[PDB]
Formats: sequence, structure tokens, C-alpha cells
Amino acid sequence: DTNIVTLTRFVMEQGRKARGTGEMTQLLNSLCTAVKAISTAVRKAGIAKLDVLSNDLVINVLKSSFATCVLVTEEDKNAIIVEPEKRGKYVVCFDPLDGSSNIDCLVSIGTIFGIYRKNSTDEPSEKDALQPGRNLVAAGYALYGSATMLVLAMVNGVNCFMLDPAIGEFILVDRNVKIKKKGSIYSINEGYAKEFDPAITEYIQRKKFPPDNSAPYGARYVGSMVADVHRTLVYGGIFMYPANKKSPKGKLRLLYECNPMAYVMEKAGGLATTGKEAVLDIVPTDIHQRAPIILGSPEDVTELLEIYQKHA
Amino acid sequence: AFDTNIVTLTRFVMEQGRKARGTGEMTQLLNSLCTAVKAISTAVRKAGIAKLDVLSNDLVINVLKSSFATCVLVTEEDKNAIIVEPEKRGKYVVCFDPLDGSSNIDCLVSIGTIFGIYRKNSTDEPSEKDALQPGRNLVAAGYALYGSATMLVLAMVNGVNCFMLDPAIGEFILVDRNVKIKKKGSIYSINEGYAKEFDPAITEYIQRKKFPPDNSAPYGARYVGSMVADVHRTLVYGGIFMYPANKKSPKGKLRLLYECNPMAYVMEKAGGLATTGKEAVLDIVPTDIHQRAPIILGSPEDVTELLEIYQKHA
Amino acid sequence: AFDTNIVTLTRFVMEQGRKARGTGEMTQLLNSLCTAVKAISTAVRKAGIAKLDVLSNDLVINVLKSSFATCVLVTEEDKNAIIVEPEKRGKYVVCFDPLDGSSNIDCLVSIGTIFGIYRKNSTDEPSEKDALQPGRNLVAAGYALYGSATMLVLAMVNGVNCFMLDPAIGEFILVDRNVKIKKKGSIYSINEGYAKEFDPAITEYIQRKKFPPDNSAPYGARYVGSMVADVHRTLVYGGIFMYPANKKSPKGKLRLLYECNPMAYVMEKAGGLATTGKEAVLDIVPTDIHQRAPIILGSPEDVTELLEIYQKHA
Amino acid sequence: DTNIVTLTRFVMEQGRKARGTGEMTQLLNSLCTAVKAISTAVRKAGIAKLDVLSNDLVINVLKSSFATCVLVTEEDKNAIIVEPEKRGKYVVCFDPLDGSSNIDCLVSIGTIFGIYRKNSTDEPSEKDALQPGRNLVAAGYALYGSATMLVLAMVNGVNCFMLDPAIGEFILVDRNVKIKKKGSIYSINEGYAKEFDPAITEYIQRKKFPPDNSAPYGARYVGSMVADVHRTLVYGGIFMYPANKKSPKGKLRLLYECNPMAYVMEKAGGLATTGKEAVLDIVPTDIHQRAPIILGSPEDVTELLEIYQKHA
Ligand SMILES: O=P(O)(O)OC[C@@H]1O[C@H](COP(=O)(O)O)[C@@H](O)[C@@H]1O
Ligand SMILES: O=P(O)(O)OC[C@@H]1O[C@H](COP(=O)(O)O)[C@@H](O)[C@@H]1O
Ligand SMILES: O=P(O)(O)OC[C@@H]1O[C@H](COP(=O)(O)O)[C@@H](O)[C@@H]1O
Ligand SMILES: O=P(O)(O)OC[C@@H]1O[C@H](COP(=O)(O)O)[C@@H](O)[C@@H]1O
Ligand SMILES: [Zn+2]
Ligand SMILES: [Zn+2]
Ligand SMILES: [Zn+2]
Ligand SMILES: [Zn+2]
Ligand SMILES: [Zn+2]
Ligand SMILES: [Zn+2]
Ligand SMILES: [Zn+2]
Ligand SMILES: [Zn+2]
Repeated sequence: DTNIVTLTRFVMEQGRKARGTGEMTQLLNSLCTAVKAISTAVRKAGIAKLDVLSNDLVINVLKSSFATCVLVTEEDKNAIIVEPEKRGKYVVCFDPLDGSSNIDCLVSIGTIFGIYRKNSTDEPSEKDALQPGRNLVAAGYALYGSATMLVLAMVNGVNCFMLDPAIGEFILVDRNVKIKKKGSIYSINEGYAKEFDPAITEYIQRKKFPPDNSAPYGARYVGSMVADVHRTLVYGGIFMYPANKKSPKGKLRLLYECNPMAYVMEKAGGLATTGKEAVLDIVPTDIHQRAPIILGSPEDVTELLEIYQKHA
Repeated sequence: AFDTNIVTLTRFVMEQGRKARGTGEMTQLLNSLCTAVKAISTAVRKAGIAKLDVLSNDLVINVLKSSFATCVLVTEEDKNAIIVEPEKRGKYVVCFDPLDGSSNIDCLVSIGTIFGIYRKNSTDEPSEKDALQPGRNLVAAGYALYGSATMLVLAMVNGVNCFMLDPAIGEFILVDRNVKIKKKGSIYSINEGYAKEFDPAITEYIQRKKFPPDNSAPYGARYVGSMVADVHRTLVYGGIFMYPANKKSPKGKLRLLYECNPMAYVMEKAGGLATTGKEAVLDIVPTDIHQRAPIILGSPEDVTELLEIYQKHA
Repeated sequence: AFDTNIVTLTRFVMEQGRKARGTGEMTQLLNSLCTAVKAISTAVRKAGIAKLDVLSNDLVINVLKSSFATCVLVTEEDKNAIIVEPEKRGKYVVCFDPLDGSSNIDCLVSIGTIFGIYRKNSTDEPSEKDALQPGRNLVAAGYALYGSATMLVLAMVNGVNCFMLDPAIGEFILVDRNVKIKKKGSIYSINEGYAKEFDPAITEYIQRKKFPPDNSAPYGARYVGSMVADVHRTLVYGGIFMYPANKKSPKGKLRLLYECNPMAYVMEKAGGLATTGKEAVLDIVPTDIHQRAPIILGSPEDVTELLEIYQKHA
Repeated sequence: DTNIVTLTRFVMEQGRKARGTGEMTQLLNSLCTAVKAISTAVRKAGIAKLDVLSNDLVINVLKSSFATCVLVTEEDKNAIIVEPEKRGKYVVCFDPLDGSSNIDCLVSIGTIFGIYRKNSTDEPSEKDALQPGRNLVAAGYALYGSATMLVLAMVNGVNCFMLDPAIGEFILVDRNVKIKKKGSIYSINEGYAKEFDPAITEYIQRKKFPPDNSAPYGARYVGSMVADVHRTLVYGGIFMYPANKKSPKGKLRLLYECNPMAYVMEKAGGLATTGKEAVLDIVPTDIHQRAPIILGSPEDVTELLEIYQKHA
């Protein structure tokens, strides 16, 4: 196509508008070089581990960006402070590879990240990451499945880019995504049904055998956060992964799994709560703390929310 | 990278066609299915920067024919079996759904091409009828998976072998020889949306996995909602994937012929007796080319634990 | 994009192996050469972000063998012809240089795999000797070109067909059927660095192209310096490509057997009598598996204009 | 490789050093999106024209760069003035596809370009392009052959990048290229031998039968500027395309064929002249004017230069 709208052309132009520096574009642009290289590596996984390559690659591409200064990773005890020569204004929390275990089974998997603006004057620190999900600038995810695709969420909107493998570029394909209001799918790992605190099980039964003599919802759980959420985004529905007994505080870590998806959901018009408060409104204390999460088409989450405040 | 000695499926299955003198008719056929399988996957990867199931079907028909190894073909998305227009004939019946879950692409869920292949027992004319051999007289079955990778798993009589498309050269090279599914698992796989309609044998089965009666580990659940997704996970890692029957689809949704069946041969040939509930899926003399028939498959002990309940409530 | 009906060389040549009952042994063989040809090209494209000729040879040997269509193989970069280690036997002699101009990569010039294939006239044992059939008893010859595209041109007995690697699916699909070279051209192609050593027949030939005696157009010159470059340009557009003999290489540089020869069959089968100067290159009973023999090829009239001078200075 | 040095990472960092804007990086980066897309299109040319796609694509990618303001093309009568909303400080003269005719024959072909800095205060104009080749900021070429490869020439050096097709990124492979001093190859279209003005023919014979009882040079002419020059660069040698009688002013247009290669040659330590003056020192009057050119390993060009001033 002689006028393809890459991610870079899309980013740079909204950047043109904030009358800023060009760092987000450097950051995003470098980030996508990690994504292509990981997409490529997941598509030949096992022609002869991974998540450590995956982590190295994204830390390196982000350091060279000349735009970060604290990078928080799934795979690292402590957060990373970018040499002064390479610092810039962003904090990126990311899980490089989420659900790495799944590659054997051939499950769709992904990278997830969120970018905070360091607003403070002192030395880069763990504290610059301990900012509420509400404050995020940009957040999104990279998905590796039949097609590699990037949903990027910024203050103006949610957009899906798709990697064209011929030209190694991400092309803008669906614009200004908004979710279906109520939907027909519930997603939860039902093997913990003996654990689902009584709000959930209610809604589970209430949807399977709908006592309103309605069509039951279908259920789906691919078991890789990213495919479950992407699906919830496009076809509408609800995904849930709440505080159960193996996992009393949810499983999904906050700064890099729960707050990006959340941010993406609300920008798209979905909601995402814990059933006790908003995922994005939490004030993190630990960079690696976890969350119960429930996100998806607003009425369904509103439905499960009635039940949470109709059971205490 | 840059390897001098790689077992490409053509080279692989050919080391099978000649040592056992089984003409390598298998080859030509398969080779062509590899060109279709690949071409479809390219398209699915650029999917939304460019139906499909239709064009996918037409391309599989069309390439198959020219492999000179067919006489009968059966699709999901087709009428009476196609009898090969006649010059390009040979001995096989390929029955297949080229794009399983053809909706699911747009939600970026993984989808596949299945195939069942038979050899012609009739020395009469190709008639749609010939398609209708039952399971256990199948020469080769497998699938292709358009996922994070394009994996074709082939199950012939000696065993199931998984394969993977190396995009850099366009070959399905080999990564798992004589695949054997595990003996017992931790996954039950079923669409529990339909929990009203579920026959009390499966409801017991679910209740024993979820809540184990003997106080142990709950079986974790997992249902992608693509038939080819759920079998592969269930194959390589091991589980009970169950699309039984229920009022909403009273004799299953899965068109036995090229779905429950091709899968099942891949299942049993690695340790997985795929049942209906009453009869095993391969012994069911095929009544119609799109005749449907319910299916619970997977690794041996999980099947069994349900068949006991099946045997105790009828 | 997304085409339901594409003539992949396997499908193509197979529509040739069965209508003429010529066992499709041709196929298996070729198909395997396609997997080598491709794999090498991937590597050349990432060349300098990763010898080669060696590994290229080993991979071509190794894939060939498993096509079950060989008994004798001859390389540039090899000793006595390899006799196939014996289980994988069949009827053909493939003689080939896998990486022609193997230096030229680093200057990013285009390079290729040639091949000559024969069928075994001996009902005795595979002996290196069997390799040694002359040109005119060749069953199929062609080359592959690692250029801006990977183009394999195949010349069998019915004609030359050019092919092109669609990287998106890994097939050499077809773009030029029954290729015929032009009758006369505007290109003379020779390494005039060596203008000292040039035998007075070629020096006349050059002087008639450069300066046309009859006051007309100077023949434009073009010499890539890769044998596979110079033939393709000379084939599709038409010219006289001449690596004659001279003191520095007294009976040519091009190892007749798998170079001047495989090219020449592709030449004559599209209108191009490739000569030595004295005998035509296909009639020369092959004295040794790397026996060299000079070559002037191309379209008919240009060859002729030189053979007259060849016929008038001896 | 978990720390690949892309072109962007290389550019951006030398840009870090001029304490500038980031526009060259935008320009180069956008330019490479044209190159990938053209490489891809040349590699499937004829599975069923081109240079018009090729031109459109590069003009569009350059307009969106937010860094040009005059773009001069092989395929356009008049130069192009970039809408004010999208102007920035660079002038890029480019031939998008050089030797397009050749694709049938399967010849290695390429894009060529040169980037001037508009120094003046008034409205962008044709005159901002009429600047001596000596003034160029950056220049280089993209080559499409067995591998697609970008040689980029900037004030600090000549570097070869190579496109990795897996990840769609250009990787820095040979650094700070310098040519061999004298070399063994002469390149000229000898079919014009009845036209070669007496300096050339001398040197032609002087090299073929070397009267110094020396080894003759080999000759090569692929007939696509770009493959000939790339080869001259790496293996050393000389390429020549002088004023002949069909073409009394050379054939190769100045601003986009002769001055980029020239610039690349000298930065690499080669020379390039007309045999009457330096190619880069010419003051163009026409944006589309042509040149006799002779460039390559210094001694060889010095050799042919003796002869030019030993024959008048
Ligand atoms: O390493 P990750 O990113 O946490 O990957 C596994 C994750 O953990 C979840 C699994 O949770 P359950 O098995 O408890 O449902 C998946 O959905 C997520 O991808
Ligand atoms: O619609 P197709 O192409 O036949 O494939 C979809 C299949 O049909 C099933 C849908 O059934 P539920 O969503 O009711 O479980 C999926 O599980 C299978 O993949
Ligand atoms: O060295 P190889 O691999 O045999 O291939 C190079 C060939 O050898 C010739 C070299 O001869 P000159 O450079 O002397 O013309 C080339 O024209 C041919 O491609
Ligand atoms: O359209 P372009 O860029 O000018 O392409 C043809 C060019 O013109 C030259 C041909 O000149 P001669 O045929 O006169 O040698 C080639 O080397 C160049 O690529
Ligand atoms: Zn993870
Ligand atoms: Zn995670
Ligand atoms: Zn289907
Ligand atoms: Zn189906
Ligand atoms: Zn060689
Ligand atoms: Zn050779
Ligand atoms: Zn041009
Ligand atoms: Zn030009």
C-alpha cells in the first residue's frame, strides 16, 4: 500500500500534538524491535530459556531508547535504573513473556507494559513506579498468535496495530476500539470452583443456567492472560481472576499485568475492578504486588458488582 | 542455522513410503496438503490487513486433486463428496474441514485444517458412498494448527509425529517423533456454559474433577473454543477434552466424519481412546458425509474414569 | 493474494510425470532439490549477519540422497562421483555446482546452484563411470538464481520454464512457460580483461559487435561475472555470452560436466546452440567428472555469426 | 541477538552527539520503511509499474517524516514542496529505482538519495537543492540483491547495514568502511568503445594488456549503477561512465546518482571526478543535470587522471 500508517507514524503524530520531545516515539519504536524479535522467536520455538532472552531483549532496547529511567520487570527482583547517559522521562513496567510455560501447548502468549512519566525531581527510584494505574500515559500489549498484534492504549484511544511480516512494520488496522456493552462470555479458571468466594459462584450459576430464562453465556479460558483479554476486548464479555485460596491476592501482579489491561479496558469503555475497588485506583506499595481482577463489558462487570455488594 | 541434514516431512514420510513399498502415493498427496496448509496460515497471519474458509476450501480441493492421489473428497463446507474430475485420479478419500472455527480469527484465537484419509476399497466407480468407510479402516489422519507457530501433527499407523513450519524455508520440519500422550492429567476441557443440558454422567465427571471426592487437587480447566486448540493442548500435555452431546446439539456438534474422527485416530494412535460415550468413535459405521457424533477424548485414564460413570447410569 | 489455483513446480512437473507415465521419479528428486535450493538462498540473504559452498554442497548431497531417485552424484567441490550409499537408490545421476561464484556473495553479486540430471544406462553397479554420459542424453537440466528474487529455471525436454520463489509460502511458482530465447541480440558478454589471450576469431567477433563493420548499433556489453548471472540475462533478453578458452585456462575454466553442460541443455532447449567453438557442447563425450570445456552460448544467430569466423581461421 | 544494533540505534546515537532535533532519525527511519517495502516488492516482481509505486512510497514516507521540505525525484519534472504542517529541515534528492528495466533480467538494482540541510531563511525552493555535493550531510544507497543492504554515509564514516528479514530491521554489519587503495577491476560499458574519448581507451588498453608486463585487470559491468558501485566499494577497483556521444554529458544525473555515490566514495577514501573536476565540487544549476563520473580506489582514478592531463 503506498500510504501505510505504521505505529511510528501514528505515535509521532499524536506526539506532534503534545508539543513534546519525541521520547515516547523512541520508546515505542524500540519496544516494537523487541516485539518483532520475540514474535519471530516464538514462531520457531522448538526447531532444534525464552523468557530470559525475552527480558534481556526488552531491557536493552529500552535502555537504548534514550527515554526511560526506571524499568520494572516480571523477571527481576529489583527495578532497573538506567545509566544517566541513557536516561529520559519514562517508567516502563513490563512482563516480557507472559505465560511462557504455554509454548509447548502452543497457546497464544504476550508481552505487557505500562508507561509512567516520572514527575519528581530526585534520583530515579522504585518509588517512581509506585504510582496508581490511573496515572498511566500509555499502556498496551503485544500478542503472539496467528498474527502478531499490538493493542496500544493512549489518552486519546485504544488502537490495534498488526505486524506485517513482509515489511516488519506494524500497521494500524482497527481504530478507536470501544467494547460491546454487555456480552455473552464469562472467563474464569473454573478448576478453583471450590474456592470462588460467594459473589463469583453466584454469578457463575446465574449465567450458566440463567434463572431469567435466558441464553446461558458460553465460557472460555485460554489460560494465558493476554488471549483471554484480547478476546474480551473484541467480542465483549468478561474475564475474571479473583482472590482464590492458592492465590488469596489474585495471581496477576499489579504494575505490569493488572494495570495495563485495566487502563486498556476503561479507555475502551470496559471497566475493571477487584469487586472491592478499581484496579487502576490502587496505590501500590510494592512494585510486584498482585490483584484480584475482573474486567470486561461494563454491564457484566456491573452485574458481578451488584452481587459483590449484595453478599456482605 | 544452516543445517545440512533436516527431516522435512516429505523426506520423513518418504523414508516411510519406500521401506514398506506403500507406493509413496501418501507423499504426493500430503506434500500438496502441505502447500495448502502453509498458504492458508500466511493469509491468517496477515488476516486483518488484506470468506477465508471458503477460499481455504477451494484451495485445499484444488491442490488435492492435482496430487494424483485422490478419487473422493469430503469438506465441512460442501455438498455430496466431490468425486475427482476424472483424469487426476488415484486411490484416496480425503475428508477434511479446512478452517475450523473460521470466526475465531477475528478474536485471534488459534484455528486449524483437519484431514482424514482413506484408501479406496471399491474397485467400482468413485461414488460418494466410498467416502463412507469407518474410523478403524483409516490410513492416515492429522491436523494443522495456525497458532503462535504452524504446527502440523501427522498420525499414521506407526505413531503421531508433530511438525513445525520453519518460515525461513517453507518446510514443516519434525520436533516430536512417536508421540504418546500422558497417562493421566490435570485438565478437563468442556464448554460449561451449557451446564443445564449436561447429561448426569458428565456432570458427575465434572464434579469429581472440580471438587475431587477423595480430597486432592482440583483439575484445572481450559477451553480455547477451537477444536484444534483443545485437542493439541490435550494431546501434548494431556487431558479430557469433552464436547459431549446435549439437547442443544442432540448427537454432538462435531461432524464425525472429518472432525471427531480424524482427531480420534491421532488420539488413539498416541494412547487416547476417543469415545462417544457409548461406542468408540472409530467403530461407528459412517451414516452420512457430514454425519455428526459426540466426542470425549484424551489420555487413557481420564476417558476411562468417565466411561465407568457412563456404564453406571444407562 | 490468496489464490486457489497455483502451479507450484511439484504440481507442474507432476502434471508432466503422470501424463507421460515417466514415473514422477523426476518429482521426488526435484522436490528435494527445491528444499536445498531454498534453504541456501535464505542463508545467502542473511549472509553477512550469521564456507557456505561447502555446507551448501553437503546439504544438496544429503537431501538428494533421500529423494530415492539417485545412484550417482557429481559436485564441483568433490572427488570421484558419490555413489549413493546404497539403500536410497534409484535411477539418476545428478551432477551439480551448488555455489557458483561462492566469493561473489561478499560483493553482493548474484550466484546460483546448477544441476544436470541423467538417468542410469547401466544395469551394472553404480560406478563413477556411469556419471560420464554426454550432453544430448540428458533427461533434465536447470539452475537456481539467488538474486533480487530466487528464480529456478528448469529445462526439460518440452521446454524451459522459469520459476520464482514466493517467500510467503515457500514454493517456486511459475512465471514463464515454454521459454524461447530471442533470435538475435544487442549484448556480447565476455571478460575482456583477458583481451591479450583472445583467439583471433573472438577478437574479430568483439570488433564486429563494438564497432559494427556495417555502420549500425554497437552491441552493448554486460558481464556480471557469475556464470548464472550472465546466462539468465543472456537467456531472457538474449545475447552472446562467451567464456572461450585462452592460455590462462587452455580448455576453458567451466567444468563442462555440471557447468557448461547443464546450462547448454537449458540453452539449446530454448533456441541456443551452445558451442565450444569447434564441437557443440552436448556431443562431447565426457572424459572426466570435472572435465572442463570452453563455452560460447546464447541465441542462435549470435552463436552462428561467431561459428562462421570459427570456420574461417582454423 | 539480544543487543542488535539497528540503523535507528546507530543514527539516533550519532544524532545524540550533534545536540539536535531527532529529524535525521525520523527521515532515515521513514526512509527504511520505503526500502523494506520495495525490497519485498522487488523479490516477488512478477508473481501474477514498479518505479511509480516506488516513487510514491518514498515521497509519502518522507512527507510524514516531519523532517523534509524539498524532495527531488528522478521520476518528477519539478521538485516537491512539503506542506508547512509537515516541513522540517532536510532536502532529499533520491532516485527511487534505479535501473528498473533490469528486473526482467534479475539484475541487482537500488534506491539512491542525498540529504541537504536547507540553510536559508526563505520559502522552500528548487534552489535549496542546487547545492554542491560537497555540502551533503548524509547520503547512501539501498541495494536489492541476494540480500537487501543499506550503505549510509555520514560525516563520521561509511557503514553497511543489512536487512534482517525475520525482524524487518537493518542491522549494522560492516563498520567504517575504507576502500582498497589500488584495485584489480575496471568497469565501463565497453559497447561505447568507439566513443571513449582518448583518455579512457588509453587506460582501457593500458590495463587489459598492461605494457608494464603486469596482470591485466578483470572487467565487470553489471549495468545497474548501484551493483557496480557497491562492488567498487568493497572489492576496490574503478567504475567509469563518462561523457560518450549518445550521452555527451554522462548519463547519470547529478543530484541523485552522481553526488551520493561520490560522497560515499570519498568518505570511504575513494575519489570521484569527471576527469576535469570533482563530482562533489560542481555547482549545479539544474536539479536534473548529468555527469560524467569515474570513481573508485584512489590510485586507479589517479591513474586515469594522469592520462586525462597527459592528453591535452
Ligand atoms: O508468567 P505469567 O505471565 O503469569 O503467565 C501465566 C499467567 O497466569 C495465568 C494462569 O492462571 P491460572 O492457571 O491460575 O488460571 C495465565 O492466564 C497468565 O498468562
Ligand atoms: O465453527 P467450526 O468452524 O465448526 O469450528 C468451531 C468448533 O465449534 C465449537 C464451538 O462450540 P461451543 O462454542 O458451543 O463450545 C468449537 O469448540 C470448535 O472449534
Ligand atoms: O568460482 P566459481 O564458483 O566456479 O564461479 C565463478 C565462475 O568463474 C568465472 C570467473 O571468471 P573471470 O572472472 O575470469 O571472468 C565467473 O564468470 C563464473 O561465475
Ligand atoms: O533509471 P536508472 O537509474 O538510470 O537505471 C539505469 C542506469 O543507467 C545505466 C545504464 O547505462 P549504459 O547502459 O549506458 O551503460 C545503469 O548502470 C544505471 O542503473
Ligand atoms: Zn511471565
Ligand atoms: Zn505475568
Ligand atoms: Zn469450519
Ligand atoms: Zn467444523
Ligand atoms: Zn563453485
Ligand atoms: Zn564453478
Ligand atoms: Zn531510475
Ligand atoms: Zn537514476
